[PDB]
Amino acid sequence: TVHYLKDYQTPAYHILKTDLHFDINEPQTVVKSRLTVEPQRVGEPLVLDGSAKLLSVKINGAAADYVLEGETLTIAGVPSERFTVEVETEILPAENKSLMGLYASGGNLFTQCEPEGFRKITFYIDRPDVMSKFTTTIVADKKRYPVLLSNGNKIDGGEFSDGRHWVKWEDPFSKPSYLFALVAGDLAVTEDYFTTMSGRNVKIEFYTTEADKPKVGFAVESLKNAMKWDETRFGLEYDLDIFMVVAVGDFNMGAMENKGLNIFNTKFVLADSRTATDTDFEGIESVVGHEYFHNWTGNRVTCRDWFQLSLKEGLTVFRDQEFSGDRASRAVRRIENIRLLRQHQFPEDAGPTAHPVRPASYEEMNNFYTMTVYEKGAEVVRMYHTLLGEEGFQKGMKLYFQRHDGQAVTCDDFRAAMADANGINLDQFALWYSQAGTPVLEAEGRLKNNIFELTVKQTVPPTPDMTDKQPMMIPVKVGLLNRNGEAVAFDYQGKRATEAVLLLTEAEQTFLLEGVTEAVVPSLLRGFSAPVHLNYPYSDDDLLLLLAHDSDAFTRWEAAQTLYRRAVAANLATLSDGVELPKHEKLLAAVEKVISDDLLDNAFKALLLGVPSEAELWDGAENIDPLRYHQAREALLDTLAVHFLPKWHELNRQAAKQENQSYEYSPEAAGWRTLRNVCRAFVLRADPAHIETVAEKYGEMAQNMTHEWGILSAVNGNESDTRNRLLAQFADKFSDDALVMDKYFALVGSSRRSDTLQQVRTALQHPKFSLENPNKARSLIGSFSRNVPHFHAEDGSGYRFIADKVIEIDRFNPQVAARLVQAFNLCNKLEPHRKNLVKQALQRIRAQEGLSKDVGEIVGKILD
Ligand SMILES: [Zn+2]
Repeated sequence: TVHYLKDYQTPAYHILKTDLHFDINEPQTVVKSRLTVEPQRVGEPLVLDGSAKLLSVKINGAAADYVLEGETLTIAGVPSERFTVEVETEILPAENKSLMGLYASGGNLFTQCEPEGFRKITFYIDRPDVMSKFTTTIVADKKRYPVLLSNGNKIDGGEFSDGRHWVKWEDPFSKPSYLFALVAGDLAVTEDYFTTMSGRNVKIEFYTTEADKPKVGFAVESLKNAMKWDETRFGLEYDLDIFMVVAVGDFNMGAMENKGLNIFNTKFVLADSRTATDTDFEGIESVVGHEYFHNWTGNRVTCRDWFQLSLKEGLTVFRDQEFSGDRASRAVRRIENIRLLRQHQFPEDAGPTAHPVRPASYEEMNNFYTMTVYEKGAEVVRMYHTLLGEEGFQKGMKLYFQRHDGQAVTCDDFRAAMADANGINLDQFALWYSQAGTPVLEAEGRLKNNIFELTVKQTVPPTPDMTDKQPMMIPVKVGLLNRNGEAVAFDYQGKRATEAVLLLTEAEQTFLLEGVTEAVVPSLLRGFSAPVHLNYPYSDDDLLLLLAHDSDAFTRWEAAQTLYRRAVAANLATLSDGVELPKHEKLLAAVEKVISDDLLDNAFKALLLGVPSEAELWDGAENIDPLRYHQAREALLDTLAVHFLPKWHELNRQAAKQENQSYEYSPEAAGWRTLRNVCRAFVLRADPAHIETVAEKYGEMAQNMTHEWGILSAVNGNESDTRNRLLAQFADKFSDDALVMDKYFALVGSSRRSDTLQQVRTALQHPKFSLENPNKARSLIGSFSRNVPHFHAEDGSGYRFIADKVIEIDRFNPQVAARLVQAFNLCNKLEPHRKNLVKQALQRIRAQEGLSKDVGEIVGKILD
């Protein structure tokens, strides 16, 4: 079974009111629904999705005539006018290892419903264009489950004489079933509040374990920031007087925006400086913001169908990005998002699972919570902002809400709202949603006369879903530098400025930048104005100039990225020839300039000193030997490490001074620590023996987790026994903190040491490891699958190990398994020896009886 966007049809039935009663016992939970159903197409059979154990079904208080086959319950004889359906289901939440539906975690109960987990609770029209008003009653043992939560306002509750108690929750906003949530547990609460701009207090409650409560303060501060920001930046106010956040350690996603009752992975909720890195704090601030931003972009306006996922995800990611950039370090953060997209989304678009931002089909919708839908989705939203500017973007947002508040709509609708509010034609912009693959821009420039003439071609490769790719609407932001690197003004079109957005809409166009009175090197795709590959013929000196003198963060960073890539290309050549490594004189000059430049933002400096990953390096290659790319990248890194050894120590010391013993999170102190950790990595590459000095002063240096993490990352590939000793000590020190234990397993899995496979196999049996925990599985096994020299070992050991775990995990958590199996996505592009072994691994996975639809869809994309 495949679902096709072209087959969309409005539902035959609407659900007006959904009344739910939960009776929680050991081990069984019994769910009783009362659905108020309104016929849209009278006389059609009523079709309900559901997979929980079915105990009874009634239409109007009388047992229904029905058939249940697979996960579809059908009632043929339904009234022609409003009627009720009552379903009784029974759940065993402690047996739910999929972490979808109602499930146990740490002795408490939690739900995850998006996209299709609610049908695992009760039989329902489980699709997002069906919106209903939910009221939830919950009965449970008071001592075991003192905390009983669902969406909305708590309107009643009481006690029973037998030790049980109940609550009743009313969510007055119509919602799709994927936004339902329930929590039952023995949990601690942290209370705070926000007062909206119209003067309404909103009580804030974060629920955690009793032990995790001291780590929740930063998330609370982040939420309040997010709430104020949505008001100041978007004019958006919260709509209830209560907002709850519940942390859970067993969770497949990062977090979930269920109305007024968000449920979060602990990793995006808990921090203190002793146990969490600066990046962890940054993540909490983004995701806390993200989920709150969904209250409007996803909840108040939702998705007509799951093909439209990016309507809420692309828009909400853009929102969280803008929130984080407005907080601090806009340019550095933009670069980080760009780097992420290029390192993870670009390979997706170049591979067998590539898809449009709005897919035309899917077998399993869990497989589409993807870098493309989220991050490329955000780049697509950002292009509206680039084309329209802030005021125009905000006009679009206002009309979007005016038109669609209370509706389940499509990407077309958001486009139309942006188009209409600004009096502009964005018909061609629709191809950003329907065409997969990364566009390639072929660029050439000429200064003839006083005119700089930039010619630009575009194509987009076929992808497995679609061969035909038409020209797209691509904004190219540009500037021009003279031979001393300063800004050169130009005319276009009628305006005299130092920067312009060139709107490419045709297969090929020439842009005339007129009135140019000096020799120029152009700066192109400024701010990463469109998510594309751009090829302009730059010389090494052109790149050095851009890197030294350009006013744009992205274009400066891109020039360094290009220099590193050419260096690695030059290493690949000499290593293939069996000759000495290249000298890299110009690159080393450029890097010296960066190390020694004190006008550079610390965190921006750190990015400029980062070398593109192996996947970036083999982008566009065939017959890839991943170990040859690894060796070449490693060589470059070691050359940089050794060449500038005493200068890495010096930068390290300069950063230490400037951090000034300010160990708590702040974006300012974080910038210096980021730089410090880059220097640490280089130092330990050049002088592995420095590990014993580090070990001797470890306590002294371990002033927060950013430092411990940065030290341990720096020494992680070191073949000294001291590296194993430091890891063991870390595990012992933080044995009681599950989120720090995640870091430990990530270090185990990610190590470039020769013995990583056997240490990973030992780690499977560590008392703190749990295969059934998504954070643990990803930390250990996920990191191994990404560990280039080990995953792609020539003997196939890495492929067999990962396939073994995809098989084993898929027996309880298809979502974790389907993500993990994508480590094999490079298959077709590998050299023949490895390719053969990968295809064997995937065939073996395919041969498993009972293989999930999730993993089967991916394997089929890679294999067939
Ligand atoms: Zn989201």
